[PDB]
Formats: sequence, structure tokens, C-alpha cells
Amino acid sequence: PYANQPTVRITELTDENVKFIIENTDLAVANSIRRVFIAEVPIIAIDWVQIDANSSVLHDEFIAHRLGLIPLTSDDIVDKLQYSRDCTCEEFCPECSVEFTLDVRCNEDQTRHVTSRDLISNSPRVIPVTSRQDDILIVKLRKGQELRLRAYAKKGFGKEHAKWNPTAGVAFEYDPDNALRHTVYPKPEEWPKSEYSELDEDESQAPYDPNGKPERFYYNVESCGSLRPETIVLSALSGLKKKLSDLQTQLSHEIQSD
Amino acid sequence: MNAPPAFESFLLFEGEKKITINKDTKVPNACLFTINKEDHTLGNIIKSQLLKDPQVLFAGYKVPHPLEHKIIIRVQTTPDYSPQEAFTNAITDLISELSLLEERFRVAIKDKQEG
Amino acid sequence: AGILFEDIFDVKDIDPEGKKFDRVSRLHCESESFKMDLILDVNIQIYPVDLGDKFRLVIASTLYEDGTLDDGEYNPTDDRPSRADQFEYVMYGKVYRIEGDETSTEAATRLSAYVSYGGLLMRLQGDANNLHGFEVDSRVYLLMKKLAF
Amino acid sequence: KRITTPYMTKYERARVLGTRALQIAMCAPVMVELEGETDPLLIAMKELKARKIPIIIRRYLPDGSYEDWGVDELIISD
Amino acid sequence: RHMCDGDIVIFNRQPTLHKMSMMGHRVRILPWSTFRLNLSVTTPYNADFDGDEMNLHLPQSLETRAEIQELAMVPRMIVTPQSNRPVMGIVQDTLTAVRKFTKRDVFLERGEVMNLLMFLSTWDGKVPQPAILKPRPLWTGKQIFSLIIPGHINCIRTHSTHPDDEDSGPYKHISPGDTKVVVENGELIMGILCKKSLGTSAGSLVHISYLEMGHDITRLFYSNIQTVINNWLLIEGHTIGIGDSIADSKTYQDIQNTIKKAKQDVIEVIEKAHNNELEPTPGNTLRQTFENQVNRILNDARDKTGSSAQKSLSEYNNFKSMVVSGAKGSKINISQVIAVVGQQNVEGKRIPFGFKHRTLPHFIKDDYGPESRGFVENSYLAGLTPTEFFFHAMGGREGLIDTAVKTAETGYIQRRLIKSMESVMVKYDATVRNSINQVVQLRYGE
Amino acid sequence: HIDQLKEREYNNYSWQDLVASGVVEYIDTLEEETVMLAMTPDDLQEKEVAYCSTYTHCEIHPSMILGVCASIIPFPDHNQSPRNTYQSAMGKQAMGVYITNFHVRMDTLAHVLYYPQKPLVTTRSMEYLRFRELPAGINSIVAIASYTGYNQEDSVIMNRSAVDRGFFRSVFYRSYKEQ
Amino acid sequence: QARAGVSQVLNRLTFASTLSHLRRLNSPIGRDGKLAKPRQLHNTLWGMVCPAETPEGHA
Amino acid sequence: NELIGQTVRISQGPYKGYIGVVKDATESTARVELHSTCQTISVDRQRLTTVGSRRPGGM
Amino acid sequence: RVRGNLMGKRVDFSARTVITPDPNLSIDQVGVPRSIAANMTFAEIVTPF
Amino acid sequence: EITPDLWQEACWIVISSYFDEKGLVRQQ
Amino acid sequence: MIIPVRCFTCGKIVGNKWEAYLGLLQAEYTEGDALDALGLKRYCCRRMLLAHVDLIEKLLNYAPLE
Amino acid sequence: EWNIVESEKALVAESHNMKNQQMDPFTRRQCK
Amino acid sequence: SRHGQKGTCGIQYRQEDMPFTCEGITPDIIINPHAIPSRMTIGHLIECLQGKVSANKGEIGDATPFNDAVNVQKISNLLSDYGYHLRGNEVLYNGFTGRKITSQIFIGPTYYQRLKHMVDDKIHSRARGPIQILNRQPMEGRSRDGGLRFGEMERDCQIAHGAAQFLRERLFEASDPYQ
Amino acid sequence: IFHINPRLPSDLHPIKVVEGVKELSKKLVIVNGDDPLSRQAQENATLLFNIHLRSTLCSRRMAEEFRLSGEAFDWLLGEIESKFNQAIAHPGEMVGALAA
Amino acid sequence: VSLMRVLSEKDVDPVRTTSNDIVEIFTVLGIEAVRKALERELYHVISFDGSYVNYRHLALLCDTMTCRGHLMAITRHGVNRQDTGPLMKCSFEETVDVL
Amino acid sequence: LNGLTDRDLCELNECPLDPGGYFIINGSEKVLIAQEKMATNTVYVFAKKDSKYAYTGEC
RNA sequence: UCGUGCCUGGUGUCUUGG
Ligand SMILES: [Mg+2]
Ligand SMILES: [Zn+2]
Ligand SMILES: [Zn+2]
Repeated sequence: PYANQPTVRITELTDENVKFIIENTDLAVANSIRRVFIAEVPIIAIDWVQIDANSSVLHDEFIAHRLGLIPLTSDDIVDKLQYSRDCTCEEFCPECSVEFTLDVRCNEDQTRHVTSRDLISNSPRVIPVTSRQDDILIVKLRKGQELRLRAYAKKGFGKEHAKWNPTAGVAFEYDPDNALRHTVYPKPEEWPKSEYSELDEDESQAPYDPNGKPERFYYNVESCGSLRPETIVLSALSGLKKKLSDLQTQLSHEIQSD
Repeated sequence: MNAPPAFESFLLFEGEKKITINKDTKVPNACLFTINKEDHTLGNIIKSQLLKDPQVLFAGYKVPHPLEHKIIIRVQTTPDYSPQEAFTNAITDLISELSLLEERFRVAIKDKQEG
Repeated sequence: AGILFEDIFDVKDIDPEGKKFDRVSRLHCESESFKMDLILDVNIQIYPVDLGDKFRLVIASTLYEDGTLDDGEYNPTDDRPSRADQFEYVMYGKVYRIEGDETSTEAATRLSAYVSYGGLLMRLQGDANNLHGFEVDSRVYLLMKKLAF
Repeated sequence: KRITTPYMTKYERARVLGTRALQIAMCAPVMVELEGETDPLLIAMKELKARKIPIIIRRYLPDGSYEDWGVDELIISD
Repeated sequence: RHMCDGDIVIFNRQPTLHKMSMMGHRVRILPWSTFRLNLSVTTPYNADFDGDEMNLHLPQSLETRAEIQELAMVPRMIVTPQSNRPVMGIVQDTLTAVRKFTKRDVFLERGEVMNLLMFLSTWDGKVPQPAILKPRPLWTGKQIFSLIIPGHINCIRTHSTHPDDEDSGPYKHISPGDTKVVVENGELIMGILCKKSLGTSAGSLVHISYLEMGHDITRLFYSNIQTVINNWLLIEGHTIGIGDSIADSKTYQDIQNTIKKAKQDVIEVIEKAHNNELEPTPGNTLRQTFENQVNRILNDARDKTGSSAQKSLSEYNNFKSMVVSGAKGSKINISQVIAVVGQQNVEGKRIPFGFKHRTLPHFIKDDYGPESRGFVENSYLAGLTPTEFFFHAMGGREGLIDTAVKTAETGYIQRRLIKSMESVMVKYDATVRNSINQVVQLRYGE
Repeated sequence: HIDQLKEREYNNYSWQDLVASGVVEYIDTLEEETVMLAMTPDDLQEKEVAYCSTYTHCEIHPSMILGVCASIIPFPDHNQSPRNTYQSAMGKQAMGVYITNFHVRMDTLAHVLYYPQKPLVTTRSMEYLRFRELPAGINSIVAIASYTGYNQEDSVIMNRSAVDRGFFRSVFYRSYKEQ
Repeated sequence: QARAGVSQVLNRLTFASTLSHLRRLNSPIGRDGKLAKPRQLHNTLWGMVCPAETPEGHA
Repeated sequence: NELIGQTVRISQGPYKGYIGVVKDATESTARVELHSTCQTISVDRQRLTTVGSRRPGGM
Repeated sequence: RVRGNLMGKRVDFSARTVITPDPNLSIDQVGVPRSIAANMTFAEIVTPF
Repeated sequence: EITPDLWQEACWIVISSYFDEKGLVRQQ
Repeated sequence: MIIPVRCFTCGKIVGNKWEAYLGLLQAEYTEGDALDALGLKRYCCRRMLLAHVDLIEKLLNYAPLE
Repeated sequence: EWNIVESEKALVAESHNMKNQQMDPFTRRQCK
Repeated sequence: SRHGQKGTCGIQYRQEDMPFTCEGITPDIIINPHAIPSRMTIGHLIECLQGKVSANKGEIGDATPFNDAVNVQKISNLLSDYGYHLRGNEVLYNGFTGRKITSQIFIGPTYYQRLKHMVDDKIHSRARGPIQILNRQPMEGRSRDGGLRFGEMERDCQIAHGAAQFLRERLFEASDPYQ
Repeated sequence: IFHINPRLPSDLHPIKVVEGVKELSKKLVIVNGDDPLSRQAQENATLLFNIHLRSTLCSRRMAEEFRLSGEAFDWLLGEIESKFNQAIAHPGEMVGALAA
Repeated sequence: VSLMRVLSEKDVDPVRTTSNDIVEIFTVLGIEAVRKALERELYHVISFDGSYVNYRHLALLCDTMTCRGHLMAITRHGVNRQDTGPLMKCSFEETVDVL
Repeated sequence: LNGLTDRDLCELNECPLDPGGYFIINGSEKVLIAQEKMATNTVYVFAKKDSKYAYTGEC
């Protein structure tokens, strides 16, 4: 009447993506973790832009929008910050934000590549991804055009805006061989083999397995650089566990108060 | 112009309850749990965990409208078992799973890294 | 009791009209002792049969040996000893037609009992007396099991 | 010698409900017990089932005549 | 006060063409700038969501709200007096999905049933005894669809694939194909559902439901159908791809063979008329009998190639599944996609001699052949030759033309009708009179 | 001619030299009445059982029958002809960058799409329409699926996370005047 | 008494509308016309006139 | 009321950090056009802080 | 007058917008956007109720 | 040479040059 | 106007890859190898660089001053 | 320039692939 | 679309909620399949098919109308070299549950257009706005804060209803009341 | 509804059908009145439904085909009339507007 | 059409010989035959495409069109010559003139 | 703006891609739509059977 | 120590929406 007992197996670990295998768990748990990687892990991202001088060829909000989508190195700091909506400060705090600053003037003759290099942070850790390969192009300036703005980065998660999604792409997969027949091929031999297929080159799909659950969920979590690809995972497990703990608290209140 | 602000999917208003238990009347030992500011993330794992319970006759979840951020969880158990405690168990042991998974993932990391 | 019918049957054809659905096939059969004809859909996916297979088919009114006539709702959580524990394939359905060789004057000698297991049709057909247990809109169970002989 | 249909027409039902609901909203005495509702149409509907609507329908005939029908007299349809 | 959740409004798509073009709805407030409709209400409004807009009127009185509630509210409007048939049916991917849902080989586990029952409004809260218990508890399509069906309906219908020669032979009451829909006691016993059973036809299951049960219980029946089925369709899914457009390399050969035979056939008709042996088929000139023979040949050709297109399709095909559900499309739409497009007509004839004795400059003077007068011999999959591209356009222009003229003329006929019969009504006399009290009919409809 | 014309700009040769050399000819609709016209160079001028064997002219490319808005359709020949017409019409409503100097314009209404893309599947004749320089649309990863009903009847379900990333984001400029 | 709509405001919505407005042809035939023979795609538009680009309205 | 037409910053609640201008105000609430989104919101007047927009030195 | 201003008028307490499908409403429901609802009004008599 | 079966390349070169010489709006 | 910061579909950063991509087309590469050498595996992200039309280069010709 | 190179070295494949003209999905007119 | 496939955005789901391939490629747009069969826009499918080839081969595809070196078998054989289903179909996981969809979804890159008809320029609503000076009824138009017309056709539809109080409300009381 | 079981012999007197149909025919009133001119028209107006009624509610079909009990037949009669009366053209209806 | 010279011919069914032109039917067979024939014509143009319209509406139009003895046309030359009253007439056509 | 380079067009703040072919009239871009007509000086023959004429020749 | 408030455009034509 109780929980199943999952096992993990990291297959590939880089500074860009993680490949791991989860065994002995429900399909629902294995997918809910996928939802949380995308939408419910916190990161730091630009979310407030005060434009002082903008003379570029783009709009005002175009600049601000592009600044929003730049990933910021979050790992050490994001589980320390308050959400902005939760900080006691009347404006912004180092406890609830990181302040950014862009000041660029094209004086020279050649065109100016406004890159993420120009975003000057007040915190040495919450920078754009420059540490160790070009830089995110913001604008291009001509002879006499400029851009002055200050920006703030706050904590958020992908359920608000895609800007806080830490992932490139999450590659979820289960049952590489059609053992459950969860999917029904009209012509099962027209189909290329999975990456994970424990099958020979003779047969097309695994024989039908009547009594059987999904296990062995294959993941490929790819970082946008805002976190390490293995931190996205520990954070999502902690996020989902935290939603449930919170839920339980609210539940217990509901129970005892009826 | 009419768009909901994006914080409306997770942020509780003033007066809104997280969770809301309603005794169902049409069969004995049945409840309806109404979660606010939740979606298919939280509703699916609870459902699937509830299906593991042998004392649970029925378990399910719905999203009444994808524009309105709320789920309904209907639980029916055996007369010796309240859906209150069904629901409680299916969070308790599911947290126990995710904690054990987090622990196991951690060691697997530190083994991967030079090992 | 509540044993509306029983005989051994064999699979004379698996789907002689040609396989019309992927997970389901039209078994055609005759019975060993009462010489009943049978047509029966089965879940050929979870319970496969070939030609020339033998099975003991027990059409029942209830599942419980004492004949206590259950309600018609699903309850998995049940201690009471069932008929299903000695079978391999068990289904639940309605007899939706009974049809026969009645004349204007005299009675019938042969009946076709037609039942739907939630969509999976069956026609059991032969001696009216061996089929006297069936009445239209009654609920019924299939209880079949393959004979390894 | 009333010759008209003994049934409440859908149009009669509509305007009687509407009319009575208006009166209700204007602080009329109710002719039925309120189990704790507040909508004048809900009330009017309740009253209708009780055959307690204090209204008679004057039905005009093509010749120029008319027939008056109490609400409690004629057979309510829905 | 502001308009709020549970208010009545009366809601309209112009052009208003019939009584069912304006209907009373309950309001619900939602967070984005569109109006929202349940999709069975599309069919009466003739709506599209393709950039359609609709007008909302809010009644302004107790006396007017009540009137709409009792005369115009959507479920009151299910059966039109025009044709004594439902106006509202299950008409998109619910219909497509319901065919697929009610198939014989559709099996659901406890996790999917109990998930699907959440989307019933009318459920008594009891899980039905699964159609298979051992080796594993499995429900059915029909068995869950039996909970959706309200009350104790009884009806019989034929699914679209129903073979004519079935009702004669054996297996009459036990269909091999799971055609022959049977509802008893409000339970689905036999048959796949489609447009023939869930559509807008006299005696469809949604019609029986309205004659039998209320208008209210019938309202819950449409809503359940959509909600349960759309939810199931998250499991099953539906799609249409390239793969659903390929024949099977034998069919290609059959088509090409048929086509060549056809092209061959027409050459002899051309020879006979070119050597004066085509005798005028009584009731015709020479030039008419010719055109008839040709069109016969070509139409035969299209029909034959259409048949081998249908016969080639796997049961997993996605065009087929939308044709046999009646959701969208017809058997000729498959024919045109896979096998052949066909003969392109303008004004009922073949492509005219627009240039001097020829259709295009590419052709030759006095060219009556199939290619030369609009017979598209390719498929939409293969693509169209340049010439037959043009001809295809010529034909498809007709429809656009007729559309633009049909809108202007019919709208005036409808107006004149209404003005010559606006005051005609059923007096308490139970007689049908006009504005002058002149008796039209002694009884309505005799 | 192909060799001189391939090496144009690097030498002064041009379309008018094909005219002056008597290679290509402008034919009026009223003169097109009299041509015996081929539709490809090779395929119509080979040796079989005879169609004509008296061809006078050839088409340059049969896709030149199409117009401006119609020549942006990929595979128009795989379409029901009214569909091509609809697209012909809607293609004039497509947001893009409407002209290069739009930030100097004070036009009463204008729409500039944020991130317009070049088509991934183009016609050869959409080069000369300068469509790849000034495009009006985005290559979207389309699925064709009955996902959860909300696309059901000429509707589409869009990605919110893609829209957050600027997918189909636009500026609507409105402009006002007074003297 | 004059012809009307002969000059029109150039459509600056997209490049493809600019380009297409500049290459537009118009028919003098009045509206309120129940006749089809002027609205039909003639065999002889081949290569001259787009057999695809037309308004779906009354025009 | 005094601050109608003035530039304010939302300092509390879900909209923390959003700038706008007061379009209307009461004894307890204000309507603020947010500078960023195409929307006007109603907010408790105590959630606001005046920012102002001035230049000094006027010489 | 008779066609333009009498047999058909312009009316208050009315709205229009693009329609989108919504399978989660009942057949008798129209979902309305918040500003249409916040615009249009219903005169509702005051009662001790 | 009078027989290029290189034609879906050669063809679009005459197209390109037509369009280099005469614009799209040449008729105006 | 200017290369998007992220693949709209997946969310991978492509904003930094446009200069590099044109640099790999200064080298004699097929676009297919340019996209591969930059590491764009998905057919979402690969569309961003194939399909991006660089109009900021044209807008830059309209000098404000000098 | 490389598209000129690419298109000429590619379309000669329709002259070189001489052995296998077989596949179906394409048609063409053949009159009289 | 580029094929005559108009449609309104019916809902927006986030990337957590969209379906997904064996990698995390959610759709950008999901269109209902019922658009294709009646309309016979095969070119859309082909485009979605070739766009897939174009993105993986990393070279922009060719969709010239009358080409005949292009067909669907040829594209398909190319597609199958990149490790895809030859027909463009894929195996999607459902975004809510994570479970595979039993149908293989047709998915690929297609060019989409945003049309100028945004809803926030069409949404309109009225209660006691301005009045015409001549006859005291609501003005016309969205910009003039006008009212909807309750025309003749609407009027016939209420007579047919027998909703005569509503008829007199729309035609008297909610329009131009006078004494 | 009554669980007929069309395989047992029924208890429905062949005369209760003959006389119940006669009494039912009375209750289906379109033209009210006892006048000969009114009776004639009442008879006329309900001629086809009466034929139908008399052709499905036989004594022989009721016993060789339907096998209706007595309680089922009383239910039936009440049902028929209750339905017919609902199908009456409502006074006030704008039938010409519908016709148009 | 001629109808009367046709009916009179020998070996020609003077019972089942219909005319399609409803005006010939009015002149030769009289108003109650027009009513029947008009419904037959109007039912043909309706059901040809396979669609079905309820009899009430067909009976009703054919009744209104044949209620004053003369064939009453659904245009100003018919419905406004009927003695209906001026405020009815002026809504339809002829607005100034009938007032 | 004639025989004028991309550099010069950019320096005039005018588009190099702009086709031309339109008028500026009070700061509005106007296009003349090509009105079609029956060709001059060319004899035609038609059947206006709705008249005293079996055939009419026209010029 | 203060007390004032609904102004407010008509006409034509082309384009485009379902
Ligand atoms: Mg539409
Ligand atoms: Zn703070
Ligand atoms: Zn990507």
C-alpha cells in the first residue's frame, strides 16, 4: 500500500547535458519530474529593465525582451534568493535580486556587436554565460547610436515565462521496444530503432508483454547554461518534494479543521 | 489586454484555500479534493500513487478548465478507510519516494564524477 | 449453484470471416457433450487461442459458489471464494437476445442465446433444454479455461 | 364553456415566469415557502410548480372573445 | 451590476438563417479576449472559429431573461421544427474519437476508466463490472460509453461501414464487423458509433435522447460525450500524415493500368467519331453522344480507381478513420488524394476551347483527349502537371464564383418569404391565421 | 547563352542579349493563339509516337504562370485550387518586416513581426520576389494532432513557452497627424 | 459620372502585398452583376494572369 | 485625490517592481496603467510608492 | 428609417469578438472575456433578499 | 551546345537575368 | 530582424551562434556541417540558423548621424 | 557562387542515374 | 499556413503541457487533422515533410511547383537517413500524463503566417455609449463606441422564437426609448 | 421497463387491447367539440395517427409479436396520450416565421 | 407547356398529366390544384439534393400563396396588394409610396 | 531616385527594395490599378439575341 | 479658512473580415 523504490543510473554527464536512467517508478512520477524540470525549477533571469537611452535600430521592448532570455549562472545563488514578490524591500534587495548594467556607445566607425559581455553584474556569480565560444548578440550599433539601461534579475520558474526554464530540451523516453504497445504501429518495420533499444536488427518491436508496467525511464536533460545539467535534476526533485510537503501542510489543516 | 498575469497559475489569491475536502454523497466513503493553483504536475502523481493502495476503490483527477488553475481529486476507499487518510498516505509515501530518489541520484552523481 | 450452462468446446476456427479487429477474434466452436454450436469473441491479445484448442466453458449467473447473486458493480477487494479462481478467462455481460425454432403451434427444440460482454458478442446455440437457464436482459459470466489434455 | 387547450403553452410559461419574477423582485408576497434562495426566477419557478402563481391568463380568441385561465387551472407542461 | 458567471445572454452568428442561429446561453467569465463555445453549438450557428466573430446580446430585465430561459436556451433548441431532427451533433474529433472509442477491441484498465469517469456529469459514482475480469480487469469502449447514455434509451442504428448483405445472412444479431448499433436500457450492446448514430439525423441517438428524456438530460449527454471522449483522445490520439496518403505499390500499378485502359478507351471513341461510326445515341446529336461516352469512360475510370484506393487502406489509416466516422470528408476525398483527381468541369461541361480549337497553347487544334480538356490524372500526392494545374484552377474557380453570387440572391428570397408570412400564427382557437384574422389553415399543418 | 548569362555582372551580358540574339521572344496573348508551345525543352521535343513535332516555342519555367502571392506557396500543385486562392489572399495579411526603412515611416497602420524567418521550403521563384530578404512568417514545428480539442474546428494550439521566447511576437504601430 | 477606385492607397502591410498591389488588374464590369462569364478563369489567362490570386468577396 | 496622474511603483504583492501611472484613485485603492503590459490594474493604494519624474537646476 | 432604424436598430447591452472553440463548456454555455463582462451591465432590482 | 540536359539549372539563370534586367514593377 | 536568443521550440540558446555560423560559411562548409559543428542536434534549433534572415544589417544602413 | 557550383554538379545526376527509372509517384501527358 | 489553412489560436499550453518526441521537441503549433481531409491541402503535409528534411540535411528545401525530380518517395527516402519515420510521423509522449499517444503524430517544420486580424482590434462591447444626433440610437463602429445592429434577419429569428418581450427590448428599450 | 420476456404466455386479454385503443382514440383531441362538424374534423385531423395506432396496437401483434402484459399495456396507453398532447401546436407560435 | 390541348388528346392519361408551370395549373385546374402542384414543385426543388424539410412549412407557404383565390406572389406585386394595412406594407418595399 | 545606388538610397532614408511604381499624393502612397478594357480598333462579333439583332459586329 | 463638471462631427468611396 506504499511507495516503490527507484534506482538511478547516470549514463552520460557533461557540463551541458545529463543522461540518466530511473528504474522501478510509476509513469506518473517519471513524467511529473519532466514537467518540473521545464516549468517549476527556479533560476535567475532578467525581469526588470529600466532603459535610460536607446538609440538602436530596434524598439525599446525588443531590447528588454532579448535581455530577459539571456541565461544567468544560477547554481550557487538561486536557492538563497527570495522571490521578488516575497522580499520585504520597497524596491529591490541583494537578498531578492541581482542588478545589471549596460552602457554602450558606438564611437568608432565599424559596427558595434552589443553582446552579453556588456551586461555588467553587481554580483560576481550571477553573470551571463561567459566564464569558460561567442556571446549572445543583443543589438548591433552604428556610428553614433547608443544604449544605456540598468536591469535587475529576480528568481522565477518556467510556469511564468519561458525565460526561467533551465532546460534546452528534456528527452523523456520509456519502453524503447514496443513492449507495452502503448503505441500501435501500422507498419512496425518502417520505424527506426530507439537509442536504447535492447533489440537485434532482425525483429521490429518487442513481443507483447501483457502483464507489465513501465519502468526504466530514459532522460536526457540539457542545460541552457543557467544551471549545471545535474543541478536542474536535484532542484526539480526538491521542487516537487516541496510542493508535496506544502500540499500536506495545507491538507493537515483541512483535516483537523473539519 | 484581457490576459491573466502569468503568476496566476501558482500564486494564491487572498481568501483562496490550497486544498478543499468535500464529502461526496452519491456513494459511501467518497470525497472530492479541490486543489487550487495546481495542474497536471501535482495531480497525476497523487492519482497514480493512490492506485497503488489496495484499499482504494476509485481514484482520479480532473482539470475542470485549462484556463482556470484548479484540480479535483476524487477518492473512494473501503469502509474501514477514509479518503482523507488515503490522500494523506499517497502524499506521505510519494514524498518518501522522491526523497529516496534525490538521495540515490546524488550518490550516482558523485560516482560518475571520477569513478 | 447458478450454472446456466457448461460444456467442453474446441476451436474449429479462430476468425474464419477474416480478422476484423486486432485484439479480438471470432472463435467458432462446437461443444463435446451437448453438441452446442458456439461463436465467441475473446481478447485474443491477453488470452490467445489456436485452432484445435479445447476449453471448459462454464456460463454462470454469479461468481460465488454459494450462488449469492452479487449486485453488478466492481469491487476488487473481496475475500469471498469465487468461480474465477479456477478459470483463465472471465467476462461479464448481458444476454441481449434469445432466439429459437418456435412455430405457431408447438414449442422450440433449439435456442440461440446471444450475450454481449461489454461489446464482445457471443452466440451459444443448440438444445433448448440445455439453454433453459437463460432469460433476456439477465446478467451473465463466461468462465473459460484451456484444457491441456 | 372554455374551449381552449387545458395545457400551459411555452409562451405563457415564459411570460408568466417572467412577469411573476418581476413582481417578486418588487417585494411581492410570495405564495410558497422559500427554502433559502434569492433569485426571483428561482422563486417564480418554485411557485409555478406549486401552482401558486397569483395570475390568470386572458387568452384572446380570433373573433374577439376571450377566456380567462387561472394558473392553477391549466396543466403545466415543463 | 456587471454581467457575471451564470447570467443569461442570447448569442448570434450573422447571417441569421434559421431560429437556431440565435440561442440563449449561460455566461461563464474567462481570462482572454475571445468568446468560447462548446463545439456541438458550432453546427447550428454554422460557425468556424476560422476568424469568425459572434454577437452577444444581454437581456436587461427580469421579464426578458425569463423569456429567453424558457424559449431560446440552447438545449431547448436541439430539435429544429424544420426537419424534426437534431440540429446539434457530435461533429469533429469527438466524432472521430467516438468511432475509435466504441470499437470492439478497445480495452481500458482501472487507471484509464477511473480517469474517464471523472469527466461524466451524470455518473452515479459506481464503477461498472469490467467486461473482462481475468486475466486482468479490462473495461470496454461500449461499457464506458454505456454510462454516458442517459436514462433507459432503446434504439437501433447502422454504422457507416455496414455491409448490405449482412441482415440477410447469418450473424444478423451478432455482427462480425461490429456494425449494427444497439442501445437497450440505455446501454451500448453492439456497434461502433459514428455520424449515422451520433450525428444530426432523424432518430440518431441524440434525437432519441431528447424525445425520451428531457431537454436537460440531453444537455448533459452532449457535454459528457465531448468531455469523456476528448479525454480518451489524449490516450488514443488522432493525426493525418503523409503516410495516410500512400497507396501500396500494387495499387499504383492498378491505378496506372486503369488509367491507360481509360486513355485507350477514349481513343477508340475518338476513332469511331473521327471515321463516322459513332451513331447518335438516341435523343442526342453527334457531338453529345461523344461527350457522354467520354465522360462515362472517365467517370468509370475515376470510380474504379477510387474503389482500389479505398480497398488498399489499412484499418490504421487516418483519412479512412475520418470518413467512416463521418467527422470530415468523403470517400471521393480519399480518391482524389491517393488515386486520381478527376475531370474538371466548368458549367457542367469539360474544359472549353478557350484558345482557337484548343484548351491551351500546349495542345493541338481539335484535341478532345482526356488530358486536353481537363481530366486531371495525377493525385494530390503525386502532384499536378502544369497544364492540369491550370485546369484544376479553372474548375475550382466555379465554386468561388457561385459562392459569391449565391449569397446575394438567396438572401433576398429569404427576406421576401418572411415578409409575406410574418404575422401568420397559431391563435388560441388552434387555427392558423394572419394579421387580418383571415384563416390560413384550420389546424396547423392539417 | 547559359555560359555568358551565368558570368553576368563579372561581364556586361544580360537578358536583353537573349532578346537581341533571337533566343527568347515576348509573345502576346493574341499571338499565343498561334504558337505550338512546348512545356519543357527535352521532354516534349524527343522522339516517340508524334504529338506534334512542330513546336515553335517553349515555356521558360511552367511555374511562371503564378503571380506574386501565389508563387510563395510551396507545392501549390498538391493543393485544392481554392486553397491556393485563400493563401493568395491571406498572404497579403501575413505580418513581416513590411519595408526596410520602417522606422523612418509614419504610415497610419503598420505591423513589424519581431523574428521573421526565411521559409525552410521555398519555391525557386520566391527569390525574385525578394521574399528571403523581407519574409512574413516563421518556420514553426507543426504537429497535426487532435490534442485536447482546443484546435478542433479551424483552430490551432500554440506553445506558450515559444510565445514567451518571442515566437510570433509583433509591433503594431499606429500613427496620428494634426495641423 | 466617372470611373472610381482607379487610384488606391498602396498596401504597406507586408512586402508581398506591396509587390502584389503594384501588379494588380481590375475589371470595369460593374457589380450587381449576375453574369459569371467575366468572373471565370479563362483558358487564355495562362502565363499572363495568376490563376490563383483573386479576392474571395464579391470581386 | 492628489496622486492621480503621477508616476508610481508597485512596491508589494504580486506586481512588485512594476512602474505605472495613476489613472484614478480612491480613499483605499488606485487604478494604475502598468508601463510594460498593455493593461490597467486596480491595487490597494498602500502598495504604491511615488517615484516622480523631475529635472533640477533649471538654469 | 424603416429598414435602417426601425425593423432593425442598433442596440445597447451588446458585444462582439472573435470566437474560439472550448470543449470544457456545456452546450448551453458561452464563455465571455472579462472586459466584455465588466462593460455590460444588468439592471437588478434591490430586494431584502 | 544545343542539348543541355542540365535544364532545371539553366532555366533559372534566364529567370534570374529577366529579373535583373526588368524588375517586378517594370510594367508601371 | 536579429537572430533570436533561444530556439523557440526547445529553448536552447542560439543567439551566440550566428556570427560563428557565418564564420563557418566564410570557410567552405555546407550549412549542414556548419549547423553540426556548432552542435545543433535538434531539428528545432537547426531551423533557427537556417531560417534566420539578418535584417539588422539593412537597418544599420539608415544612419542617424554620420 | 557555390549554389551555381552545387546546382550544376547536382542536376547532372538526372543524366547519370540511368539504370533505375522505375518509381511510381509521378506522371506526365502523352497525347495522340 | 502557406496552403490555405487559416485558424484562430484556440488555447496556449506551456512546454510542460505540450506533447513531445523521443527528445524534447514539443510542437510550436498543433492543428486539428480534420482540416486536411475535406480541404485536400496535401502540399501542407509535403511541406511539413520536406521542412523536416531541410532542417536535418541543414540545407533549404525546394518546393517549386512542377518539378517532378521532387516527389514523396524521394523525400521519404531522405528523411529516413536522419533517423526519422519515412513518412514524417513520430511517436509523441502526452504532455500531461507522459504516456505515449497510441497514434503516431505527423510532425515537422512548416512555415506559418501571423495575419493582421488580432482579436484585440475586433473585441468590442457597449452599454450606454454615444448616440447618433439624428435618430437617438447607438452609433456604428468599434472606434465610435457604437452598438451592434439588431437587423432584420435577427428580428425574424425572434419572431420565430415568439420572444416578443426580447424583441421589443432590442427594438425599443435597449435602443431608442422615447415619449 | 416491465421485463416482458417474450417467451412466456402473456396475460393481456385480447379485448383489453381492442377496447383500450377505442378509449385512447378519444383522448387524442385536436378539434374540441361534440358538434357533427367538429367531430368530423376531429376524426379527420387524427386519422393517420389513429390508423397507425390501430395498426400497431392490434390484438394479434400484441400477442404474437410484442407479448405485452396488462400492466405494460396500461402504461403504454398513458404514454401515448401524454406524448401526443405535448406534440400539440402551442398557441402563440409564429409558424410563418418558421415556414419562412 | 400548353396542358389543355394535351389533356384532350386520346390515349393520354387525363388523370396523371402534370404541368410544372404553376401558372398553367392555376388557369387550367384551378386554385386547389395549384396548391397541390406548387407543393409538389417546391418539394422537388428541396428534396432533390437529398435534404428533408418538414411538411408543415411547405403546406404553410403554399397556403399563404393560395389564400385569396388568385396566385399571390412573394413580391411587392403580390403581398403589398393584399389588404394588410399600410404600416405592414411600407416595411417591405415601396416604403414612401404605400404610406 | 533613378539610376541611384544602394548607398545613396540608404542615405536618402529610402528603401532599395521598394519597387516603385506609385505616387506620393499628400504624403500617401497611391497606386494606379491597371484597368482592363476591350481592345481598340479590332472588330468583334456577338449574338445579343435579346434584341432586333441576330448578330452584332462591333468596333 | 475653500465647493465648478458629459463634452463629442455629418457625408461619400475603395480595401479587407465570417
Ligand atoms: Mg469562418
Ligand atoms: Zn527584496
Ligand atoms: Zn531548438
